Amino acid sequence: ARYTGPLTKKSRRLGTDLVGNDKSFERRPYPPGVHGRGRTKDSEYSLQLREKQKARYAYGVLEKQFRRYYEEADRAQGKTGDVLLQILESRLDNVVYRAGLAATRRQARQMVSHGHFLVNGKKVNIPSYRVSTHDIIDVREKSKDLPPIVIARETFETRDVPAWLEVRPNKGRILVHQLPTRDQIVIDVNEQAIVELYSK
Amino acid sequence: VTAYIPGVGHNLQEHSMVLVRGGRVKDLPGVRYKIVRGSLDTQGVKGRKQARSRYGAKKEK
Amino acid sequence: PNIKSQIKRVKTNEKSRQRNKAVKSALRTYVRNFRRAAEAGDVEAATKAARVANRQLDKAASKGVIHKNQAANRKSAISKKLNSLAA
Amino acid sequence: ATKIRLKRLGKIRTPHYRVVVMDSRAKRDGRAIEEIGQYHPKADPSVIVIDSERVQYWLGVGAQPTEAVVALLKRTGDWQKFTGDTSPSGVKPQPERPNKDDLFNAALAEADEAPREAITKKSEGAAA
RNA sequence: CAUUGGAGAGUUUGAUCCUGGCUCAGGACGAACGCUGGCGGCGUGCUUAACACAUGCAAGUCGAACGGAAAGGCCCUUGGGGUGCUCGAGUGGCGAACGGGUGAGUAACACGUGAGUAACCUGCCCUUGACUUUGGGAUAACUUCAGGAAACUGGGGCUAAUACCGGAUAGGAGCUCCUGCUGCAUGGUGGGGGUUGGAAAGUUUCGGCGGUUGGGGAUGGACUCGCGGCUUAUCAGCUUGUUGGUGGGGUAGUGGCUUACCAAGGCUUUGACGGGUAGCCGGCCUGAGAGGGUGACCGGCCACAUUGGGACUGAGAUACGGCCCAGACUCCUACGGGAGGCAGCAGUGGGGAAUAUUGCACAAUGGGCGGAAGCCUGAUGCAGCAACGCCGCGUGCGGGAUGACGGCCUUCGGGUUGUAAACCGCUUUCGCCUGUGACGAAGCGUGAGUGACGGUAAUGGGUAAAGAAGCACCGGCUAACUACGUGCCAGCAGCCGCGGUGAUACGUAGGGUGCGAGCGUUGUCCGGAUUUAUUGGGCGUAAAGGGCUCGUAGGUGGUUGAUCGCGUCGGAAGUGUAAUCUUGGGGCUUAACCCUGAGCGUGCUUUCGAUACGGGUUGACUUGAGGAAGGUAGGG
RNA sequence: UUGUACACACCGCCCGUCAAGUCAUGAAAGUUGGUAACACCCGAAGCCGGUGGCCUAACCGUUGUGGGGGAGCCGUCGAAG
Ligand SMILES: [Mg+2]
Ligand SMILES: [Mg+2]
Ligand SMILES: [Mg+2]
Ligand SMILES: [Mg+2]
Ligand SMILES: [Mg+2]
Ligand SMILES: [Mg+2]
Ligand SMILES: [Mg+2]
Ligand SMILES: [Mg+2]
Ligand SMILES: [Mg+2]
Ligand SMILES: [Mg+2]
Ligand SMILES: [Mg+2]
Ligand SMILES: [Mg+2]
Ligand SMILES: [Mg+2]
Ligand SMILES: [Mg+2]
Ligand SMILES: [Mg+2]
Ligand SMILES: [Mg+2]
Ligand SMILES: [Mg+2]
Ligand SMILES: [Mg+2]
Ligand SMILES: [Mg+2]
Ligand SMILES: [Mg+2]
Ligand SMILES: [Mg+2]
Ligand SMILES: [Mg+2]
Ligand SMILES: [Mg+2]
Ligand SMILES: [Mg+2]
Ligand SMILES: [Mg+2]
Ligand SMILES: [Mg+2]
Ligand SMILES: [Mg+2]
Ligand SMILES: [Mg+2]
Ligand SMILES: [Mg+2]
Ligand SMILES: [Mg+2]
Ligand SMILES: [Mg+2]
Ligand SMILES: [Mg+2]
Ligand SMILES: [Mg+2]
Ligand SMILES: [Mg+2]
Ligand SMILES: [Mg+2]
Ligand SMILES: [Mg+2]
Ligand SMILES: [Mg+2]
Ligand SMILES: [Mg+2]
Ligand SMILES: [Mg+2]
Ligand SMILES: [Mg+2]
Ligand SMILES: [Mg+2]
Ligand SMILES: [Mg+2]
Ligand SMILES: [Mg+2]
Ligand SMILES: [Mg+2]
Ligand SMILES: [Mg+2]
Ligand SMILES: [Mg+2]
Repeated sequence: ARYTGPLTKKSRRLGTDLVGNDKSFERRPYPPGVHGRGRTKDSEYSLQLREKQKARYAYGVLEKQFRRYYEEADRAQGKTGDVLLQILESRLDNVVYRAGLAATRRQARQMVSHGHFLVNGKKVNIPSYRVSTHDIIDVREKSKDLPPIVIARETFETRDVPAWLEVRPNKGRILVHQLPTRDQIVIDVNEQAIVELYSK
Repeated sequence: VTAYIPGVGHNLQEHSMVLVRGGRVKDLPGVRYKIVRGSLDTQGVKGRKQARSRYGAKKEK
Repeated sequence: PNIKSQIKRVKTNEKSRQRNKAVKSALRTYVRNFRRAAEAGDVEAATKAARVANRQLDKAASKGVIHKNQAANRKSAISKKLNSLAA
Repeated sequence: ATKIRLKRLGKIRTPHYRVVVMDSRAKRDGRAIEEIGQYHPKADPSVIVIDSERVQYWLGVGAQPTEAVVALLKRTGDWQKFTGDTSPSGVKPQPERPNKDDLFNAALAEADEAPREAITKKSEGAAA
């Protein structure tokens, strides 16, 4: 119920950097496997499916839960892709990643599932915990000196925190100013393509 | 009814108890059912390594 | 029966059936006596029989052998017949 | 007889009762003549909401409460208004009150010791 | 004075366009099967044989109604005190008609919805007005006798009641007569008079708890009715208590419900009668919607309890764990005769592709009895079992080029598996080990005490990157390709098709893709299918205009005045339980799930308005239509 | 240029008997079941309607009994056969 295999293979297949940089993605222009350099047809399904899989492997969400997110966004009022990206960003592991306390979303999932975090006073070990507005995520007092935590404390200045979060790095406290908007989620997929895909 | 027996390999014979599922064989007039390999007397195809579940072949170490 | 409550109940049901049957048969006999007096056309005999039958119908209704509505219906029939006889 | 009783609802190991009015012969979780209140005992200082006018009407018309509903009416004070008896009538204590916006504004500004205990944990990694 | 909603593809030809079927991509399930399988949360789990059932349990309770004393318990030289609590068996009261099960029957006022009863009954409960009077005779238990293998049965004697039966006294019960106000026809209701009548029970630990009868309330039931929801005309006639009337009877009650007499009706091509299938619904699935399919859990109504029939008791009966008779079954028998009904819970056999434990507790909620403590509760709360469904989590995280070996491919250059590994540093959710340890109980109990679930959830500590990944697919639709083997063989396939020696379609391998504790297959339903087209199709040649006309029912209607207000439209009130569903808040660490507010409940009834249109009633007009007179053509 | 059902292109396409095999279906002397009823005969339980010479503690007595009830019996209906 969690993808544990290599991520560079998925990034190469999907054609975009799922996470990180300056890595084995120097072989980017071609998917993994023996048949990587051949010319591709890329149907509309192919395109749509690529966008959906890009979002899925970026956020570490499997198909059933991603589908559930899709119906929630579709029911919600407003743009379906905007709401879907808003939900995926409101996931707690992504919140930790965006605040910059984790090197990657996989590391954020690791620490969240291991329970190194407090949500507004209550301990949460659910990576899919949907953080609500005005929430206060806190690092567990016992685990305020994790090696990944201190690496993040050394590196966060380079990292860019989105406008909808406030982070007290050394304190391990992520204040949620508001639930993010499409202009605030970084554009790296085609949510419109995903929405069109979930209609066929 | 007449039932097809899929897969390379066959053991079932006269008065062998079988499980019969739906399924048409297009180039066979009058065959509208197939025999479920790996159930009751009929057994899985011997040398399967791909699509084993559809032929009732247990996984090999 | 399989329940001792139910065995007790069949015994008491038989007892109540005897009681109710006796009372109903007495009611029927009294009403028949009034009807035969009315057919004979007597006035005093029919009046006395009607009084007796109505009193017994009310007594049975009080005892619960018959419903008060049934007692009222039969009393009404008897009284109307007696009035027709008098007229 | 008409009863004022509790109709069980909710999950396994999580009961929420509806103080309802129905006759004795009816099944426990069935059609009710009227729904009067709710009773959540699983929650802290159990929640007890009873419609005073309706419960007074049903008591005055002759509905018989179950012992649980008698306890709830004692706590709501209805069991004293009807069948006047000397009982404490301990109207439910509230199950306290949290808040979110005030805490967020308190911490947004908290700053100071936020990043301050934060550089203290910097000294901690030093100690780490 | 805007919308929350609609995707196609393949295949007829040498090629094309159209028509058109077939097939597929989606969703779903009370599913089964194959391979595989870690955990948790919440649900669900005989759809077939309404098949036959071993065993335990599922309905009892009351000594504050009664005689009592067979047990325990106190007091006494072992019996004895019924003496006090207590208490088998027995009378008596109440309950047993609820709860629980199943869906066989039923095409029907069974159900949904809305009304009517001036045709109704209603124990316990609440309320209010009267009362609770005077007598008497038995009987179970017990005792004795006789009979029976048993089940048990019949005598003799004996005994108590809130058991049973006389009487008195009591309206709004019968009959009848005045009179007030009135409805919807039968009528309803207020007041007075005459006449004939109808009850009861006592008990206590003195704190209680009960009895009878009027009138209201609440509750539950009953009947009647308008409207609504299957198929079949290769079923056209059906009915004789049948349709109506009058008198009687009956019933809680109206009624051919029943009866006697009289009449000859009643239903039906707008489908009676017959056949087929089926419990109905709130809902569920699907769908843009309209619809289509469906009636598991949960909730409402109905029906049924071995098959058929019947009543009895009761406030109330298809009387599941009642009775009687018959049939079919099973069992006991001493052969004379007896006993029984899991579609209650668990369970067995059987059938089947297929569906669980002969579990714990009355702690919570609900129910029965008791004044109460309390007793009973296979309702229910729980646990066990199964990936059956939904949801959540894990099987690691960061770094790591020297792009290592090894597989596989190759153009022998290399490429690929692949940051994958090795290696380095981390983290400890779940699992395993160990500690702490609940809520549910503002209950209950005079108190003492009191949680089945349960050492459970939750949580601290410890272990090791470890105990934890499979399944399908890769010609097109359709995301993903090569090598080797095979050689129209073996085989594949949902359709098009593939295999005849270079197979991206068979088999294996490497690589890849989609999903993931699941993944596929089969079955079934809806979608796509506008492929029954009301929304939303057509009929010259593609399937489709009757051979033609007349004409019945039916459908439909030129201009206009007046009026009705049935359709139609707009308010109001009532109803549409709950759950579900949509949505706003809240709780479970999140989610599923749960609670709560609102909406929805697409209707129906009542009532008040509007009168443009449809229709009804009614009156005009002549242009449609027909007629008169004259003219007139023709193988009618 | 005209016609066409040919496009493997007239050495094309294509129709029906007969012969062989396979599958589904119709008829058929008959044969074997099932369901739903009908008309009669008989008719248990039971309710109802009669009757009751037998049996009867409460009621009344002119205290020899009577009233009323019950067993039994008959009749209608009536499942099954
Ligand atoms: Mg007699
Ligand atoms: Mg009468
Ligand atoms: Mg053609
Ligand atoms: Mg072709
Ligand atoms: Mg006893
Ligand atoms: Mg029921
Ligand atoms: Mg049902
Ligand atoms: Mg009495
Ligand atoms: Mg109808
Ligand atoms: Mg009549
Ligand atoms: Mg049926
Ligand atoms: Mg239906
Ligand atoms: Mg049900
Ligand atoms: Mg009765
Ligand atoms: Mg019973
Ligand atoms: Mg019952
Ligand atoms: Mg039974
Ligand atoms: Mg069972
Ligand atoms: Mg079997
Ligand atoms: Mg209780
Ligand atoms: Mg108590
Ligand atoms: Mg018991
Ligand atoms: Mg492709
Ligand atoms: Mg080859
Ligand atoms: Mg359609
Ligand atoms: Mg279809
Ligand atoms: Mg068409
Ligand atoms: Mg036309
Ligand atoms: Mg044609
Ligand atoms: Mg024509
Ligand atoms: Mg013709
Ligand atoms: Mg006409
Ligand atoms: Mg007109
Ligand atoms: Mg007009
Ligand atoms: Mg709700
Ligand atoms: Mg929440
Ligand atoms: Mg509702
Ligand atoms: Mg008109
Ligand atoms: Mg002329
Ligand atoms: Mg051709
Ligand atoms: Mg034939
Ligand atoms: Mg006869
Ligand atoms: Mg008789
Ligand atoms: Mg006599
Ligand atoms: Mg007879
Ligand atoms: Mg018969």
